[PDB]
Amino acid sequence: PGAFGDIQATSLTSNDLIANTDIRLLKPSAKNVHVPYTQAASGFEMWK
Amino acid sequence: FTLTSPYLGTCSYCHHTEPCFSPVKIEQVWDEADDNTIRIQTSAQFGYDQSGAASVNKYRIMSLKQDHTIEEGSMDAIKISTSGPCRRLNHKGYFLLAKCPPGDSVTVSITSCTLARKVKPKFVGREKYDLPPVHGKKIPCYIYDRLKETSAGYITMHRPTKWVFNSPDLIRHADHTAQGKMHLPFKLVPSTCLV
Amino acid sequence: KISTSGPCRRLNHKGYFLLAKCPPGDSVTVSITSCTLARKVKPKFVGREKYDLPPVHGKKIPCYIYDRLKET
Amino acid sequence: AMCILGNMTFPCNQPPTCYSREPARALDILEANVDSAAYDDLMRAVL
Amino acid sequence: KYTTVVPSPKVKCCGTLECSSARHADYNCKVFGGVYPENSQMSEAYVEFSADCAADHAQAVKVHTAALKAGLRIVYGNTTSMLDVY
Repeated sequence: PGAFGDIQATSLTSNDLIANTDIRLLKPSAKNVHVPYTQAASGFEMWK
Repeated sequence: FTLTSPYLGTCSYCHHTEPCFSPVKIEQVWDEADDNTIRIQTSAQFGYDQSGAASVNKYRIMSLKQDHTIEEGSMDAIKISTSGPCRRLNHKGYFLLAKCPPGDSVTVSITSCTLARKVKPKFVGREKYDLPPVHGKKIPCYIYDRLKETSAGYITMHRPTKWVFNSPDLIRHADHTAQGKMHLPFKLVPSTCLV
Repeated sequence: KISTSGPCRRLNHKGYFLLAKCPPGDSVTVSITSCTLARKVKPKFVGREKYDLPPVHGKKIPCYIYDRLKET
Repeated sequence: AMCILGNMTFPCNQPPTCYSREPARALDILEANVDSAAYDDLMRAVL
Repeated sequence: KYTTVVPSPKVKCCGTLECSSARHADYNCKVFGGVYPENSQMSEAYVEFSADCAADHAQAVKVHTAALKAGLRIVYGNTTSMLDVY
C-alpha cells in the first residue's frame, strides 16, 4: 500500500477486487455522527 | 430525479466560524475534469419542489427546524463558491455540477457552508494556463457532461416514506440493510479543449 | 463592512473598537466609505502541521483567543 | 432475466408492479434484488 | 483510485455490534466502543473503484517478444506494387 497497484482487478466490470490500501479508520470524537478515516493517497493518484 | 428524500448535513465553517447542522452541505466532491469542473453531493433534493412534484426553479431543503419540514426554497438563491464566486451549471437531486476555479476551500453558501478540500490547479497541455487561451489548438480531454448521462457508480440508498441515502453524515443504517442502489449521474465523457 | 483582502466578517464592538476574523494579509480596509492601513497580516498556524482552514476531526491542542464578552 | 420477487419469479422486463401502484413494495422488489445482474432493467421497469 | 464506500455507519444506542466481513474489498470493519454519550459504532469504510474508471484507469500489461511487419513499396519496370510482409 501507498504504491501503484493498491486495488487490483482483472477487468473493470468483473468482481473480486483485492486491496491493500493503507486505509486507517479512526475512533470518532465529535458532537455529531460522522466517520473519520485517514488514508495515504491512492497509489494511482501518487503515480500520476 | 427526486424519487427520494433530502437530508441535513454536519458541515464545517458555515458563513462564520461555524460547523453546524447545515443546509446544502457538500458531503463528497469529485474533481477529475480538465477544465475546473466540480461535482458536489449536496444535502437537499433539488427537483421535488412542492413536496411531491419534481420541478426545476425550486428545491427540497430539509429546513433548519428539527421537524423534517421541507420548505420550498427558490433554486435561484443557492450561491456556491470555492475561494472566489462560482457559477453553478446543473442540479439533479443530491447533486450539483459547477465550475469553480481556485482551491483550498469549497463553499456552499445561501448564507451557508464550505469544505476545505484541496482543489489543486490543473491544466492539460504542455504550456500551462489559468484561463483558456484565445485561439489555441484543441487537443483531447475529458469533461463532466451536464445533460443526462450517468456514470454506473452504484452508490446505495436505504430507509429512514422514500429512500434515504448512505451518507457519511447520516445515521439510518441500523436494521434496514440489504438496501437498493441508484447510480451517479454526470458520466465524465471524453471531449476536446484549447491549449 | 470591513475587509482586508477578501470580505471579512465582524464579531463584536464595544466603544471605539472592533473584533473581526480576517484571513489573508497586506491591508486592512474599513468601508462604510473610509480608509485603509498598510500593515501586513502574516498567516499563522498553531500546531506542528500546517493548515489553512481548521480541519474536520483533529486533536485539540491549547491555544490563545480573543474572547468576545465583557472582559478587559 | 428472472427475479426473486417475494417468493414468485417474474421477468425483469415487466415485474409487478410499477412505481405508483405499490410504493414501498416496489422498493421491496429492489431491495430483494440488489445483487440482480439485470438491475437497471428492474429500475426502468418500476418506472 | 478508490472512492471508498463511506457508508452511513451502524450504531446501536445500548446494544453491541460484532460486524465481520462481507465479500468486499479492503475494509477496516472496525467496531469502536463507548462513543456518542454503552453505545457502539461499527464503521466499515470499504474501498471500491471510483465513480468513473471507464475514463481514467490503467492496464498493467505484460509484454513478450515482438514481430516485424513492413509496408514495402516495390517498383519494377513500369509497375509499382504496394504490399505488406511479415
